[PDB]
Amino acid sequence: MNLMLALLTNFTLATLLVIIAFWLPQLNVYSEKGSARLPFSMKFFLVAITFLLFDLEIALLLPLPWASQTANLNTMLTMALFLIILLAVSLAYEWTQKGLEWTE
Amino acid sequence: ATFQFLPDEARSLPPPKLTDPRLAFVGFLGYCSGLIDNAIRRRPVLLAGLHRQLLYITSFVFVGYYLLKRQDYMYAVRDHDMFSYIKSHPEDFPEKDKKTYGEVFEEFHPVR
Amino acid sequence: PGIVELPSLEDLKVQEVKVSSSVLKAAAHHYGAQCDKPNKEFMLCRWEEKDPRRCLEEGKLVNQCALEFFRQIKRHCAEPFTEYWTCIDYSGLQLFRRCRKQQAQFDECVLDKLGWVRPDLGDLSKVTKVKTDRPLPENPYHSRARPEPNPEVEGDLKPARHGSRLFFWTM
Amino acid sequence: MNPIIFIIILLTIMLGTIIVMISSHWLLVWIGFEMNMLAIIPIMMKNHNPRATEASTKYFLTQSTASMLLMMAVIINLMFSGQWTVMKLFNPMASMLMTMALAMKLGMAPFHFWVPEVTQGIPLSSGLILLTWQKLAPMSVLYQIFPSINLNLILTLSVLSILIGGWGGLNQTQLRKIMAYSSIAHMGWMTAVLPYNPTMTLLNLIIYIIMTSTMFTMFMANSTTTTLSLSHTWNKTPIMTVLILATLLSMGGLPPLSGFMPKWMIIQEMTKNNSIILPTFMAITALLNLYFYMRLTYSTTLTMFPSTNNMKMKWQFPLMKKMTFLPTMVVLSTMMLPLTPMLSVLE
Amino acid sequence: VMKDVPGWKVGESVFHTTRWVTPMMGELYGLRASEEVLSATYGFIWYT
Amino acid sequence: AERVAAFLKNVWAKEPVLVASFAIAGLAVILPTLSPYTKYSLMINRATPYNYPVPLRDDGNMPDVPSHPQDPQGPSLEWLKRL
Amino acid sequence: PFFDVQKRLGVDLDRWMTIQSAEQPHKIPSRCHAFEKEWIECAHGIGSIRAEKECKIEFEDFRECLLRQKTMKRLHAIRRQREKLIKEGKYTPPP
Amino acid sequence: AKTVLRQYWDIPEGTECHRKTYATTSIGGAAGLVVSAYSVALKTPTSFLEGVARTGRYTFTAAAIGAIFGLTSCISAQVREKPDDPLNYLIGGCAGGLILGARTRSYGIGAAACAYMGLTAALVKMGQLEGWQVFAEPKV
Amino acid sequence: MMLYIVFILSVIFVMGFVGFSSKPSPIYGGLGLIVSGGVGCGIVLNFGGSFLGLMVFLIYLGGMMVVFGYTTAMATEQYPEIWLSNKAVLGAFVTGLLMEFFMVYYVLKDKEVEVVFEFNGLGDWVIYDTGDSGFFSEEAMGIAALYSYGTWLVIVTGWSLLIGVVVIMEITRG
Amino acid sequence: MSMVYMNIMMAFTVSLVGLLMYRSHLMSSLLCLEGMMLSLFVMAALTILNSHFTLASMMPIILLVFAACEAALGLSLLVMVSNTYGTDYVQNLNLLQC
Ligand SMILES: CCCCCCCCCCCCO[C@@H]1O[C@H](CO)[C@@H](O[C@H]2O[C@H](CO)[C@@H](O)[C@H](O)[C@H]2O)[C@H](O)[C@H]1O
Ligand SMILES: CCCCCCCCCCCCO[C@@H]1O[C@H](CO)[C@@H](O[C@H]2O[C@H](CO)[C@@H](O)[C@H](O)[C@H]2O)[C@H](O)[C@H]1O
Ligand SMILES: CCCCCCCCCCCCO[C@@H]1O[C@H](CO)[C@@H](O[C@H]2O[C@H](CO)[C@@H](O)[C@H](O)[C@H]2O)[C@H](O)[C@H]1O
Ligand SMILES: CCCCCCCCCCCCO[C@@H]1O[C@H](CO)[C@@H](O[C@H]2O[C@H](CO)[C@@H](O)[C@H](O)[C@H]2O)[C@H](O)[C@H]1O
Ligand SMILES: N=C(N)NC(=N)NCCc1ccc(I)c(Cl)c1
Repeated sequence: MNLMLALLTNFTLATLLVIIAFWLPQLNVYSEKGSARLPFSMKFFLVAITFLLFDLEIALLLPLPWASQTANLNTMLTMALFLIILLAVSLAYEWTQKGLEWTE
Repeated sequence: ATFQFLPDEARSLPPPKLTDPRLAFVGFLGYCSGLIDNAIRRRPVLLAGLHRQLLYITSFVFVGYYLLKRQDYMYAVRDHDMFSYIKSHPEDFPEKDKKTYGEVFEEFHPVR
Repeated sequence: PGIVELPSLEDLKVQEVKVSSSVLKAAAHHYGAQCDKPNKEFMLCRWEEKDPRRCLEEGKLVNQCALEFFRQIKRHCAEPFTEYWTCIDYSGLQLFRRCRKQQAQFDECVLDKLGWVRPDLGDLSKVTKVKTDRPLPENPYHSRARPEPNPEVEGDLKPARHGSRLFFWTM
Repeated sequence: MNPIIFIIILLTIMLGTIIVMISSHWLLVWIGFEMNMLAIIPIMMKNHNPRATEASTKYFLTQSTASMLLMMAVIINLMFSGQWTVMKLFNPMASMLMTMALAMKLGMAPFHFWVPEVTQGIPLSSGLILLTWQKLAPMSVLYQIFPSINLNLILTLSVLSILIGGWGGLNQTQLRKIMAYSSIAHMGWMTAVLPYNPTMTLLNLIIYIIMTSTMFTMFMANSTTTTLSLSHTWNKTPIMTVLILATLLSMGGLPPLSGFMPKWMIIQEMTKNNSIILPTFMAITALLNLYFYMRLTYSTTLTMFPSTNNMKMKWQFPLMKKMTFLPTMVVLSTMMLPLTPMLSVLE
Repeated sequence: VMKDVPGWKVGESVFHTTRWVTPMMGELYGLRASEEVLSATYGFIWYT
Repeated sequence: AERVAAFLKNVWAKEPVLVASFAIAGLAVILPTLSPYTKYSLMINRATPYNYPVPLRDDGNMPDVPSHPQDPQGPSLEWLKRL
Repeated sequence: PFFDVQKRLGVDLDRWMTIQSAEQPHKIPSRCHAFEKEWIECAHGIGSIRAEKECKIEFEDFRECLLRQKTMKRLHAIRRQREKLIKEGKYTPPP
Repeated sequence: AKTVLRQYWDIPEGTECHRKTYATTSIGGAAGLVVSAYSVALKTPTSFLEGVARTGRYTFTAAAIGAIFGLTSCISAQVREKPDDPLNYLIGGCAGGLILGARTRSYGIGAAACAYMGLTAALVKMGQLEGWQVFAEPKV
Repeated sequence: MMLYIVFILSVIFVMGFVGFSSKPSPIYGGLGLIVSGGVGCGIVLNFGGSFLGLMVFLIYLGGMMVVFGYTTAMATEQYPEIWLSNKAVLGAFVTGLLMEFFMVYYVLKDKEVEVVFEFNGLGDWVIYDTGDSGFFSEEAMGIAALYSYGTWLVIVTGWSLLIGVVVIMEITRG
Repeated sequence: MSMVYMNIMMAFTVSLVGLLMYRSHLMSSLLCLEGMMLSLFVMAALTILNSHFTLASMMPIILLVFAACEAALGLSLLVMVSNTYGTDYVQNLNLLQC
């Protein structure tokens, strides 16, 4: 219940500050004074997609602090290094294929 | 067994003869493949690359022999299973009482 | 289906050990050593029977031993123990390692006044053996009789009679 | 595509299929399909043109939808049996969902619309994979879950596929669309017999793959993708025209050729089960396939269509395409009927 | 509660087996004040 | 030996960040197999008792099973106290 | 599996996670462990055609543990009766 | 489709004509609705009303055939006093063919439909009499 | 009551789905999915799945949905169309909410409902487990077992992710 | 079944109908595909957590990881479609009509 209250307070206050920031006295009485390819490089797509794939790999590494408590440490250490090495191979592939370049 | 091409129990069966007519046909198919290989590449059909034609026959025969071994084993297993089941359930496979045609009545249908 | 058989409310009555979790934590190590025998008998019963209704009497003896154990502490070492579990209770995680001075006083009191020796690291996690008069359950799962296995094909493998017998093929 | 990358991508298409075939866990089956779909897309896209991009997108949408439905079937099965083992499902709604998902993956009617379009939009070598190797994994799951499939559903899919495949092929001049509708028709025979004898499903699948690979390989050999382009073969490689004729007649189920064997065996199994109307209806409807196979033989082998003058320049050069295994496959595609009893190895 | 409900055996198991079965929350706290049910069901999950 | 030494000096001068990465990754793969302490990580993980140690019914022929936790039979954590 | 490579090589690729009564970390049991164990042992080796009939009792109990449909229905019955009596004043719950 | 087919095949032939005609009209109408659904889905109508018109034209046409087959086949069996006769169904099937020759207005289609729907209807009656299985249950 | 928190969250879950499934502007459709994701995490949280709940936030919302919004801004919609401005979207949106409200109202009035299949309406708490006193998270034990038990899963998962990198570089090179 | 399952299955059905009923944007259809994944993740997680199937606790993660990789492939196809035609409208993908 506490976490819900904290979240509700944080965003309710944020909402109140935003609305009052928009509606304050102004003291004036007169009249006040689409879905296409945005010209944006394919390189920026590849960054976001590259981030996603690395983020999915990170999801698999997150259990590592708990996995190190296993008695099957031989298997666990081999699989941890395998996953990270494969992540490094992914980076090496993008790097050597000019996927990390910003020219052209 | 389990994921076994020829289980150990297949070794109790007589192997296919090396002069099996089905194995001769398999060798003949390999020979035909050798000739078609020459034809599609516009070589002299009968004479070109006898070394290649020899391996076509040998490869077909070699694989055909093991396929024929597995084929005969599977049919031996089908018969083994069938007879053992007939024994296990004698109530479902009784010996029919046989009557001679002197006793059996058959209607006669003249052709006139 | 049948009626779920339950014991009577009076069949479940027993003196309860109404002390807080920090009190139990402070006494846990000596309690494990002192009341091991009735405790292990009860836990053997629970794992063998897989039924809480079948080990109620063993559970009453667990309570009795715990009460007598805490009556001995109260008689002899009430003051060092009170200082010790009160130190445990302050911690939000009830950490042993923040109360070693008070633990030493309590430990030194039970050793002199009762001969209680605190078990060593690793001892209370040992698997021990229990001598019980209770019969060993025979069908604790209440399993029905298993279906008979399929009749087992056996004999000598012979060539198929007349071959594949597929339509006109003679082999 | 870098040749080493091409090899690794091809090996991953195969690995995804193999994972499906060796898995005993529904999650690993689902992974195999996902891995397989990931690796197939690049080979559909490899010639970089709007038609290839449209084909890959239509393929992605169909296969991803089917894989979500498969996952839903797996999860319903988990709730109603508490286990993941690949076998009969323990809920009729799960069985329907998995059957529909596998039908979409196979391109069976009425989920067939993607097959002619995707096959048309990708290169011949990619179409060969799509219509042969890609049928292995979904068929290998049907092989295992069939004890729980709804009989009326599976036979309705089979009948619709044979009808749609036969009718759809009558109106085609593009070779890739002909093979696509032919594939839809042949999937119908494979699944029609599945409830009765899955071994005949495997036999029809294997013979289908051999014959389909032979046709695609002969089309690749001459770089032909249309009926008229194929009609020039007689003036360049006469031997090829004869091999196409034999393979097409075999694909038409004519005895004494190989392609008669699956229809023969499937009719036998169905009649043993007192299914008489369905096999007869199936066999007559398959004459539609024979018709548009025969049309191709007419324009390829049995008559000589007009040529062009530049064709003479082609006379001075030899065929350089690999045509891997073509001599072996064409012999199997046509001359296997005398070895029909060999099907028992598939038991 | 079920004294005058026809064909209702009181305390009848829903399982064929006579083995002891651990009850679920609804069986234990089926007829108790919501304050205790909420604490039993979501107290641990919600504790800070 | 020398051509490799001339290779390392070049990457050390040009790509010290990558040389350090590969060096650390190699040590992460190799050192566990060489370390004499690696065997203790297995033992400590197994010595942590997460669930109750269910006692065994005594059939009269288990002389290696302690009757009491403070008896001298069964695994000892003396090795761990020193470590 | 279509090709039972796992059993041929004696290697466990995914069998470990197929059922909830298999070995679990730290011997944590599933809620329906005993019911799944009983059903699996009843149906073992006799084939699914036979098991669908001969092990219906174990499977029905296992399904009841899985989804608790019969238990919830019974609880719904007792609660509904209690509301009526509260709505008619013939029942006052104890403390 | 199961229950509707169960009502129809429960009524004895040559009797309860109004119930037989209702069962076939519902069967025919449902087939018309299915055809309309696919037709509208795959060949998009130029407007909302064209699509509704197409649904009515197809559904009414299919219900018209279903009604005429049921009535004519039940009237024939009743009048001739032959319940278990495939000829009655052959008569009703051709009547349906004529209707399909009228809704599409094509003497050729009507003649072809009557022969083929007439033959198909007779085979259905024979199958019911003799236990022919279309989707046969696996047995061996 | 807070005894129906899981049910209430699942009601919002469905409303978010009817939101983007009616397919408004992909910008607003993305918002509906983000709200559904957060509500879906709360549902998983209340069943004792803390890690699984936070993975939805970390990976599904902070990962995949960010890339969806990023891609939408680039190659789809740069400025949203007014929400519910199209009649088809409004009809679909209203229809799903009307169906949902009826399910909720009927299951709450009778404490059970038969929408195709029959469901119980007593509250989800009734099926919860009644005996937990272990010194660890069981969900954490299971996920940590990926590295001891799931060697095969790690291999095929890691391989697919690497191939995903190679594949997407092939697709996009054009 | 439990009350929560009513709405989770409803969410999957709603997203499936959304997926099968296209409008114009391909991205809108890709969002429905992710919606089905999210409902599958919740339904699987609830079933696994409630039943205390301990080793199955990793399965929803594997589902999430693989389906996100699928979505990345789907997005890459969308941008290639958008590069060709300037929009992600499905009506432009009708060349293979003939
Ligand atoms: C000690 C083992 C520790 C485990 C390490 C974990 C796995 C990491 C795998 C990374 C593999 C990268 O492999 C890398 O490939 C490219 C090939 O173009 C090589 O780099 C090469 O291409 C670049 C251009 O990009 C040239 O400028 C350079 O002269 C050349 O060396 C790198 O020298 C090599 O390091
Ligand atoms: C691209 C593929 C990348 C794959 C990378 C795989 C790299 C694996 C490197 C480490 C593998 C071995 O790592 C370590 O080796 C020693 C061997 O001395 C093992 O053995 C050590 O621990 C075990 C405990 O199980 C003790 O019983 C043993 O006495 C001790 O020697 C360790 O259990 C293991 O943790
Ligand atoms: C395209 C790439 C293809 C690469 C193919 C590589 C295949 C790798 C197979 C890995 C599985 C090997 O075989 C399997 O491994 C694990 C760990 O070693 C073992 O599992 C071990 O760890 C956990 C601990 O509880 C349990 O699974 C089990 O108690 C224990 O035996 C299995 O008992 C063994 O059957
Ligand atoms: C150009 C020709 C095109 C192909 C034509 C194919 C015709 C195939 C024949 C139709 C199939 C047989 O039709 C089906 O037979 C079975 C017989 O068990 C009937 O079985 C019926 O028997 C009993 C009493 O008789 C009924 O109460 C019950 O409703 C139903 O089970 C079905 O009501 C009928 O629908
Ligand atoms: N499922 C079916 N209907 N058919 C089937 N496989 N029947 C099993 C009978 C059989 C037949 C041939 C062989 I060789 C073997 Cl060993 C066994």
